[PDB]
Amino acid sequence: CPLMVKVLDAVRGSPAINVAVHVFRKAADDTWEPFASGKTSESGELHGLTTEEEFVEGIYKVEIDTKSYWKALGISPFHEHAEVVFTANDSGPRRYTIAALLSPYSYSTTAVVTN
Amino acid sequence: CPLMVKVLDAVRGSPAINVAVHVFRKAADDTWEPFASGKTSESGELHGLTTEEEFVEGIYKVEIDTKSYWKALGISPFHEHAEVVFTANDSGPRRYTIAALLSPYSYSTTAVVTN
Amino acid sequence: CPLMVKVLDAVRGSPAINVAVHVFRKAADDTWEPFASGKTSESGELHGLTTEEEFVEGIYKVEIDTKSYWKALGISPFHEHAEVVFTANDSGPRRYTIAALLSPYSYSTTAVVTN
Amino acid sequence: CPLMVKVLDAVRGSPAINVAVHVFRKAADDTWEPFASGKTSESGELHGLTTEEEFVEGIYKVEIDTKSYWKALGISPFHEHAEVVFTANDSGPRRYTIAALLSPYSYSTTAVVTN
Ligand SMILES: *C(=O)c1cc(/C=C/c2cc(C)c(O)c(C)c2)cc(N(C)C)c1
Ligand SMILES: *C(=O)c1cc(/C=C/c2cc(C)c(O)c(C)c2)cc(N(C)C)c1
Repeated sequence: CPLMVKVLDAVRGSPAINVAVHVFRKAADDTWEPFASGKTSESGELHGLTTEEEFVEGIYKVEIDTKSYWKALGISPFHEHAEVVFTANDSGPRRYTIAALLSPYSYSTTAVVTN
Repeated sequence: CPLMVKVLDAVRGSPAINVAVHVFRKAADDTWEPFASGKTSESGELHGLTTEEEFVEGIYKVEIDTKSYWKALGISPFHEHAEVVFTANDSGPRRYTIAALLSPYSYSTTAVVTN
Repeated sequence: CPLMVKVLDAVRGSPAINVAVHVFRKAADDTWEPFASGKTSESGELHGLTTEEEFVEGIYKVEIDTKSYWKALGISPFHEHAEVVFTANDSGPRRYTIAALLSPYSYSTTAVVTN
Repeated sequence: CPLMVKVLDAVRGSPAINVAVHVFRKAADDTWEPFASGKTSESGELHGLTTEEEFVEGIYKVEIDTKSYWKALGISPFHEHAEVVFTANDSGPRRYTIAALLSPYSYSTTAVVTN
């Protein structure tokens, strides 16, 4: 599993469940092409977005739909989404975990990159 | 000043100086139009991006050029940029401060919205 | 002002107003001696804790009374307080800003150390 | 496993490995008593600190020895440690994950609390 997304809720102290995630890959013409999508599980995790074969070198954008999440809990939040934009695999295949910690007017994101 | 950007460096414990910032407004055709830009000061701040008159309700994107900042310090970073996307809503008088705290593989962002 | 504390609220998108802050210095017997205290202002800031003369090298603890802040907003929080413990080192002239970004189950803290 | 600690490195984009963690529990006389200790694994995780039987209601302090960690990588960091202080089990047994994301002059911490 070369690309995993983990989302936590800093208000509830819980995984952020049923958070929609859209992944895009920049195409040769500099447009964002849809790559993969899914939603976080009861553990706040999203696995199975892509495969080692399909996850080639490129610039990827991980869009985490935080506004839809907060709205469903009665919070009118600040951000539309949290966007994580990075070059992947440019020194060969790596495994990437994109983690996000959400609050209504703030978020933090990190990456864990393993060989 | 309706819109200020503040950038801090979590590796040096300092303001993040000379960081390029680009602000975009979402157009009717759902494309991102350039709106304002500049470079953070010696205090990590960027003021004077826009005016009360021009900063109407809409969806805005603040792109912080973190990759060039880390490259200038000789540190390999993860992200291409940090992106903060939000709706500006006129409910009363308000000032938006977008703050970001940068690390090579992580960032934190918050909004300080005041009257 | 050698030592300033700044507190932000990640749920409201605001300064964290009227937060009690206690500063301690580590004594020779390895106990924490009260040093300075106060409450954040309407801008989330606490100035005037100490002087250049009194703020000598040593180990300091900044305790931020987050639990009382969340209780006053009717929100169940995780932590008893947020604690920032650091050594003050005289290398050149410097000002320490301790910043904290609060959520009910999370906090972020950074140091901005300037000349 | 009712108390787990997870530590990430925001500079390297990796688990924070071999981070020492000390847990204390406030005694009736308001002193901190040693409760448990250990170090993070190659995954940045510390399991097996306590048992459901021993982890009774109380105020706990999780001290993460971040200064020792950074010093071993050639970084003179700001903080002495990251301290996470909380009341545990006061509505019955819960499972607690204390997560921390480290930078030289900053850290973020959150808790995931499950029934
Ligand atoms: C898996 O990698 C993982 C990660 C985390 C925590 C991530 C995290 C912590 C903090 C303090 C942040 O600011 C960010 C952005 C991420 C937790 C877990 N759990 C819940 C076991 C797994
Ligand atoms: C003014 O608004 C301001 C803000 C801050 C710090 C911001 C900040 C801290 C932490 C811990 C974060 O995680 C985030 C995202 C933002 C500091 C200052 N200074 C430098 C006076 C001013």
